[PDB]
Amino acid sequence: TSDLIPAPPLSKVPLQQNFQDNQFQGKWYVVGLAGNAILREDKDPQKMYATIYELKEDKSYNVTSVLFRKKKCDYWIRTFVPGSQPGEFTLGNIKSYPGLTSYLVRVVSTNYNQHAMVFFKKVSQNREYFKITLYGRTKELTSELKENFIRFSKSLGLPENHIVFPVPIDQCIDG
Ligand SMILES: O=C(N[C@@H](CO)C(=O)O)c1cccc(O)c1O
Ligand SMILES: O=C(O)c1cccc(O)c1O
Ligand SMILES: O=C(O)c1cccc(O)c1O
Ligand code: NA
Repeated sequence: TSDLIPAPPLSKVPLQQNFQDNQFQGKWYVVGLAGNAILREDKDPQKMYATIYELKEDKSYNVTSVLFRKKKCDYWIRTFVPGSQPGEFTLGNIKSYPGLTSYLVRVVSTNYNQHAMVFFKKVSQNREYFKITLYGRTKELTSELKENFIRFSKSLGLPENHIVFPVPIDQCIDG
């Protein structure tokens, strides 16, 4: 059994105009996490992790997430293949992910040098998951940018306790 808030129609998820894939390269800090499978948990509040976007020759991203767990750095690697329009992506080598039938990425907004919002949607074991990452070039962002991320997360149907801001750490995500 699993109950999920439904994934929003793509109509409610903006696309960043004139997406410069080269300027989106590099390290982003996950300053905000929201989604139908994300839950606030004050026992072990979630530690901040980072995701690095590196373009290849074929303009796909090698996407490496690095995070700190069990006293070690875990490295989660996958490829984002360019999608229907610039700033939109799909997951490469989907068959290597057991249960995974669908994966969409959409860069909602960014200024490239400070902040970014990315929308993800996946269907795994037939369950439709979606999430929104508040990307920060640094570990801290303005309260306006954070409130806008709360604003946008709610516009897609998520309640407050499904919107989390991971606490900054220094292990692994530097550098
Ligand atoms: O909600 C997600 N994942 C949770 C459970 O699958 C998680 O926290 O791992 C989730 C949703 C869209 C895309 C993803 O990469 C993703 O991990
Ligand atoms: O499980 C996670 O926390 C996670 C981290 C980075 C990237 C992902 O897709 C994840 O599901
Ligand atoms: O949990 C996973 O293994 C997973 C698989 C495919 C894509 C993801 O984002 C994942 O977190
Ligand atoms: Na991420």
